[PDB]
Amino acid sequence: TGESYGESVKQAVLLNVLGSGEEIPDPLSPGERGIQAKLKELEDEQRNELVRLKYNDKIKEKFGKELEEVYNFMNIKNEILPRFKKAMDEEKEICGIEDKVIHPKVMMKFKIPRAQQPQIHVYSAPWDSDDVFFFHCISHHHANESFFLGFDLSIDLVHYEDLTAHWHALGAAQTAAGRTLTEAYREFLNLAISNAFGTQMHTRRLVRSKTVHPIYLGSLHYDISFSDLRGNAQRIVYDDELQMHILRGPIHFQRRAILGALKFGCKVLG
Amino acid sequence: TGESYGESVKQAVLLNVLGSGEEIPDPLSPGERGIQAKLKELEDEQRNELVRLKYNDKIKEKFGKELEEVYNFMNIKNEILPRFKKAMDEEKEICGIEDKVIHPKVMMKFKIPRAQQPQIHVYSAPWDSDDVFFFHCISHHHANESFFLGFDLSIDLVHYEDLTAHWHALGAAQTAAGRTLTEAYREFLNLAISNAFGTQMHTRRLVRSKTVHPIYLGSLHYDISFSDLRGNAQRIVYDDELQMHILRGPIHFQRRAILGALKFGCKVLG
Amino acid sequence: TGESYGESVKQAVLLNVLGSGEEIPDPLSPGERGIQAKLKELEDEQRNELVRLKYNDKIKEKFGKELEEVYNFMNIKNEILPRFKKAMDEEKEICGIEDKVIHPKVMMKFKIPRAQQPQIHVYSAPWDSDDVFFFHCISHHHANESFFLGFDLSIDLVHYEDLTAHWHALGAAQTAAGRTLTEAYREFLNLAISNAFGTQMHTRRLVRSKTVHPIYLGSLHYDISFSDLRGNAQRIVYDDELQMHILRGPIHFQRRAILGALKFGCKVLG
Repeated sequence: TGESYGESVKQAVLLNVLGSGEEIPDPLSPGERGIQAKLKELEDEQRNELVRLKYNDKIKEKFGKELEEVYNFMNIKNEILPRFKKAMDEEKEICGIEDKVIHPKVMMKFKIPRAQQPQIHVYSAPWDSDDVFFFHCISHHHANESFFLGFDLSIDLVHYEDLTAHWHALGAAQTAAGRTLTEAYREFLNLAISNAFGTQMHTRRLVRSKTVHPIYLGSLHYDISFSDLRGNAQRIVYDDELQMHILRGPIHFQRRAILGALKFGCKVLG
Repeated sequence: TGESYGESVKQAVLLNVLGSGEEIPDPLSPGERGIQAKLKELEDEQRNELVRLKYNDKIKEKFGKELEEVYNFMNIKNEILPRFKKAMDEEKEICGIEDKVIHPKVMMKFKIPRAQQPQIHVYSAPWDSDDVFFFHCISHHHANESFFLGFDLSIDLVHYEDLTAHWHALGAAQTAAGRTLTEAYREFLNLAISNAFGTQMHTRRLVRSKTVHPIYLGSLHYDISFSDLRGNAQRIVYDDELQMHILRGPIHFQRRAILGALKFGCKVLG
Repeated sequence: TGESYGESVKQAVLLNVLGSGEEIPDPLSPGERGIQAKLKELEDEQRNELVRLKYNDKIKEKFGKELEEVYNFMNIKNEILPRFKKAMDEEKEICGIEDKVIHPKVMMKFKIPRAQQPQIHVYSAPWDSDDVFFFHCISHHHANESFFLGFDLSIDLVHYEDLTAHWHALGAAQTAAGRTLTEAYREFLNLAISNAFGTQMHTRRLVRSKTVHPIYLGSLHYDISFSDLRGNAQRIVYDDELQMHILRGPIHFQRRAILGALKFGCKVLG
């Protein structure tokens, strides 16, 4: 095998990125996301309780030692009183766990602040949803920019279209002229139908799905600049090597890796 | 894309019902059921450990307070009595650490206790198993009422049949007459074959599965009166508005939505 | 209810084996492996933390009891001796929280150490990945023994081939004659292409799959003798009812059953 080292290193890195229990959930399935978010919450609060209780167990042992020293010294005073003072100091030190270390709340807004995080909406066609779907990503603090990123993993089709509304004058009236989600979606379906690897039932299902609305499946807001998301999308569309890596394998891994690439970019490989 | 109120809000509510990792496992996959059951076990045991942690924290704080008062007032009868009262209260609080609370678990079993909750058996065809499956639902406290609910998901096919048996006279003998599961399954398969939207290879697998007994994939016991289960089984095959949400989407989403709709009737959406 | 009760018992045993959410992950999707690993880690952590909670709460209870007894007496040796006993028990239990004995070596492996276990690499064909996939099992302490086991569950074929390299003499020179993994893969694909039960588009995908290297999905490992893995693989190939039980059902459950039966020859079936 002539390509079992240079691209195998990147395959190992990609596998490491995909393989986790609280990161990169499946986009088209609320169940996987609900499992992963709860695993995150459980591990987080279990770690919090274990560290808090370890320090409080230290102080409970100190208090027990102080009481035992008092009992063993009564039957002289400073041998127990300084232990009690140290116990008071360490109890005060350990009891402050309300907002001691929550740095990931305010320091994580270095890239984007809260309520400005980009909105990714996940849609899918209603008759071949496992294979064909798309994301509609909306920007904030411009309120007029968005984009559409569509996938058909049955045939390995990737499509990207911006959706920005510009002021236009039709006659002596005005309008917000820019490609709309519905016509971009129908354009994607039309581009998918006239393709040489059509199953002869895949195309019929695409045509049937053309006349009806797509199926909503949720939204995923992440801490990353919208322009960075646009850069990652354009990177996914054109890079042949990224398409070779993230667009091969089991369909579940396909969608997981595609979400990972959209979230991170080219940093997932190497 | 463009739907003002109805379909959008119904799909939203359905997503919130399906956005939890506790309820509505995928019936086809016992691995997901095991994952969800273990997650439930971890949740319950950690809330028990949390209440024990709180009570242990209070008793440790009381002991440390007594020690600190002794240390800072050594160089107390009203304090000795209050310390005993606090210790007795904390011992009473920690006495119920037996976790013997079954009333909240049985609070929904006011009229539907165990061994009376209807059982549901999940079955699947051997060949196109991901798309075609069915439920055999058996009731208790009657031992005569049962039904069959079969979904072929790829073709959008739903079948409901009533397997209630009753006494019958056959010549000078008697029997328990009524529709039975085997012929119900065979008739459902026959109806599935004759749909016009086949695949000329799906039909081959389907008829090949017609000569093999179905595959048992587990049983489920839920806190629902069998009258409600029958009502939901009729509603899922009747209400096309319900089906347009439950029966449309990715397959893994679809089976969970079907189970949820059968469980809560029309409460999954709206 | 079907044909036999022994068959139903075997199926129930298999479903109980796969019922657990902590064992036998899906060999193709690393996300399931990550979720299962985090579940197992959380369960063991909660066991250890529950032990620690019991220890600390009982120690605090004993300390409070001794303090209350001393306070009541002040208003003999029983209070002094029990406090020393509690201190000794607490010290013994806290100092036993290392678990660094050589028993930990057998507490996880218990059969064979590191650099002595076989590793099973998982690959899948690039295009119809969720159906066709193979295991490359390479052992240790021989460095010249290995085997190949491939599955195509769309047309239901399983193939096995050893890749052992024996010393061979050709001319007046020597070579290490065995089987090339690429030859094994390509022969398997040639076997799959010429099956009469063809989809006429699956074959158009297999022929394309021939001329591209497969994707490396990971390398799992279980502490089992390599000869045992060979015997279990040849059991998967050359057994009838094992194939009828493992290779029929939903794809996810099928693959989980395949991995479980590779781990466990017939003990998985019961």
